[PDB]
Amino acid sequence: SNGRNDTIPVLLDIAERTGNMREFINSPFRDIYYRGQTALHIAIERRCKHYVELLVAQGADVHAQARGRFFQPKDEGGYFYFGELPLSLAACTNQPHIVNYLTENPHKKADMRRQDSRGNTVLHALVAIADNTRE
Amino acid sequence: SNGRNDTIPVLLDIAERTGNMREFINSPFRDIYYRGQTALHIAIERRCKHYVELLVAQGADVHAQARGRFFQPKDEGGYFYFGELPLSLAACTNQPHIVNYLTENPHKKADMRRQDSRGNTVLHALVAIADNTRENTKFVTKMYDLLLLKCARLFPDSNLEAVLNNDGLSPLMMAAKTGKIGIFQHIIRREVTDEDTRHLSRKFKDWAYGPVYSSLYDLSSLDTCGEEASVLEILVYNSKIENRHEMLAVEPINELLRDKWRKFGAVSFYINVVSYLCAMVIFTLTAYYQPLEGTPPYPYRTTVDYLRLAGEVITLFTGVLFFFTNIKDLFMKKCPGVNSLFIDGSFQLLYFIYSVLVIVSAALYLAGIEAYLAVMVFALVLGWMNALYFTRGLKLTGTYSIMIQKILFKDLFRFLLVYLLFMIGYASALVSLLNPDSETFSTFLLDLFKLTIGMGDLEMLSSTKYPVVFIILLVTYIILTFVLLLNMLIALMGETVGQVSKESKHIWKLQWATTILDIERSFPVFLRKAFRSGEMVTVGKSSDGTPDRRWCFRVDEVNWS
Amino acid sequence: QKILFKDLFRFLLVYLLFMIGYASALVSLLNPDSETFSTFLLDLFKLTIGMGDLEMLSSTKYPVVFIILLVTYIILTFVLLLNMLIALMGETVGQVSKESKHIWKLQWATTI
Ligand SMILES: CC(C)(O)c1cnc(N2C[C@@]3(CCC[C@](C)(Cn4cnc5ccc(C#N)cc54)C3)OC2=O)cn1
Repeated sequence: SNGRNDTIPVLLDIAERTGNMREFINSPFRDIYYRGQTALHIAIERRCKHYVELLVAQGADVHAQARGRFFQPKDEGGYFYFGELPLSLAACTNQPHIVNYLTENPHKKADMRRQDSRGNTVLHALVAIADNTRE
Repeated sequence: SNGRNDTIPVLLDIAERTGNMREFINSPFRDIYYRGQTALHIAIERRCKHYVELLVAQGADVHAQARGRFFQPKDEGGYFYFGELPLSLAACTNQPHIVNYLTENPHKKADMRRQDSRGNTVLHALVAIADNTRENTKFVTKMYDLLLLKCARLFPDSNLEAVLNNDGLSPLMMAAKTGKIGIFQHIIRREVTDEDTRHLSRKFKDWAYGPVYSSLYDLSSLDTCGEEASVLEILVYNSKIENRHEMLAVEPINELLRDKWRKFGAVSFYINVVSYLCAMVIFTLTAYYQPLEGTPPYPYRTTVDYLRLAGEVITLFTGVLFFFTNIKDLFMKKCPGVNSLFIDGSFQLLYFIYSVLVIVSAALYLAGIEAYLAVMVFALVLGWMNALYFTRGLKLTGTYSIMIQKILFKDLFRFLLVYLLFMIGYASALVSLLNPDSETFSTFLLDLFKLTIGMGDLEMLSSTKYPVVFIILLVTYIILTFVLLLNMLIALMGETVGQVSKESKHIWKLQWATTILDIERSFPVFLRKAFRSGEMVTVGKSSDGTPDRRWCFRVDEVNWS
Repeated sequence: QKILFKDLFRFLLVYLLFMIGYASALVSLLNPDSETFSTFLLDLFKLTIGMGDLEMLSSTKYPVVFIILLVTYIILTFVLLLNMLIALMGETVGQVSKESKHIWKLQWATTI
């Protein structure tokens, strides 16, 4: 709602207070359609730098691979292939600042060299989404 | 004078002082030319907001219908049709402020739902005046949205688009068959961001994930499966020919047609093609297997006679089915004219002639032994000609069919007319000179016809009364026939490709769409519901909290901005 | 290559449709062989080229109808020839002339 949800810090506080924050903050989806997607992917896609910061500072996995049927190339039954990785996701949605934060941060740094299941690195992904349209 | 006439207040004062203001303030014209027009119409047309206020504050009728011969559509002997109503008048002359005043005022409010004599609402009128010119479209679409939102907000229960005229159409349907792109696409693609009146949108945004926005269009009216006079059937059959190719390119109609093609269109068309070719192979086999010796009816005792009878009866069944399916189609659709025969109208003629020939030949086969054999030959010829109909399914073959039809019709008869003019002139020239029969004309025509092809023999030069003149005449014959051949060539090489090549794809698109819709209309009602395109999405809670549940149709896009 | 492939088979298919229709029309009218199809095919083919002899008009059961059918054969075969001319001669040069250089470039590169 208007770029801010007030229940996020409360839910995080509950997460450490119950003692199982790690299982909560990065909980992959189980359906074949959205398999592997974590809250970090949603935070990056919604274009909330502050939310991705507060989410990774609490221990979000920055290498979780969203490999569901939705996150597949258009040719193999999917609507968006962004490289199957949070860094590749922030790269493929034109989010330079979130990428800068993801590459250098005190808590956990996502290196550019990591490959997804297909082997595609960040640059293979950035090629994959490219069109011949100028924009 | 300069927007102010000082005699109006004193005239109104005289009107109430004489005790008969009511009969004066709204006095209709009596002539057939301006019948019904009141002073309120003049005040609105002259664009005097303060005058219309001062005129209605004293009791001007805001529902008086100006129905004279001048206020009629241009096609019915008139110069301006604005909806036959003061509110429709202020709407059709781009006067938003006067409309705002008329809709809400302390004295007397004119509701948007009132229909004129034709049944046209304010929105039917606003469609009627709309043109495809942009300077018209900016205010037509804008003020259509204005009036629709105002009617929704004032009256939440009713839908202003949902009231029909005396023709049964709705503003979208009326814009479909009149050829008003500017308001047609604006009606289809409209979306209302405000939650108060968002329910009357026709394009909703289902979900988004980065640069993949899947908005889904509403086809509650575009595709009714033969229940509510669908817009698509109107747009393909009864719309304006010159603009139809552009109306069929709107965002949710092209994809809808493609979906209906892949869902049940390809398989049904192809099985129809295969069945037609099989039936025609059977027809040819029956035609060849017929024995030429004997007067019908033949004694059917041999198994070969049984297969001959089976072929004959299946041919008659095919012919009667053709008659049944062609008469109904012509009965349902209007008789076409120029620029629409090349689309679809031509084939109802040809198949009609095929069925008629087969039936009359069966009638002669009943009695005439020698007679019936004449038009089996014509029947096979014409049927194998009509086999060209089904090329419209494939784009590459569909265009070439248009080539053949246009060459056979537009220029073939022109060239034949000029050619026959030369034949009659030169035949009367040559034959009248000879010194001796009536039948000599028939021989000479074929002789010259062979000479044009090159198989003519010039041995008749000896019998000519004047040998010198006939040599020159034959030379001019050959030269001018060559000139006419070059004329037909040159027309077909420049003027045809200039127009027909571009128009061929457009005509094939219309042919494909009308065949899709004919295949759909072939199915029964329950079967069509099974092959209903789109989802059954729930868009939102209604004014009472109930779900919408409107049969929408999703198309997804990729946007990087 | 494009003339041999894209349009030649289209013309052959339409022309085959026409030959089968008109041959089944003509031969079924004659009053008597199975081999008569082969003779009629070549004779009509020569007639289209112009070396066909029209001596079978005497043997026709109905002389009047066959004259009309032969006239239609000639006219619509001429129409088909005009149609092929016009198609390959407006629409092909619209596309292929531009496409020819592009295809040659790819051929040259792949041969290198
Ligand atoms: C072999 C068999 C029995 O399946 C068959 C049936 N009909 C014909 N045609 C096709 C046709 C041609 C002219 C347009 C028409 C009137 C449009 N039209 C009207 N209703 C339709 C239903 C489906 C299609 C398709 N595809 C077209 C339709 C149909 O006139 C005939 O005789 C030929 N063979």
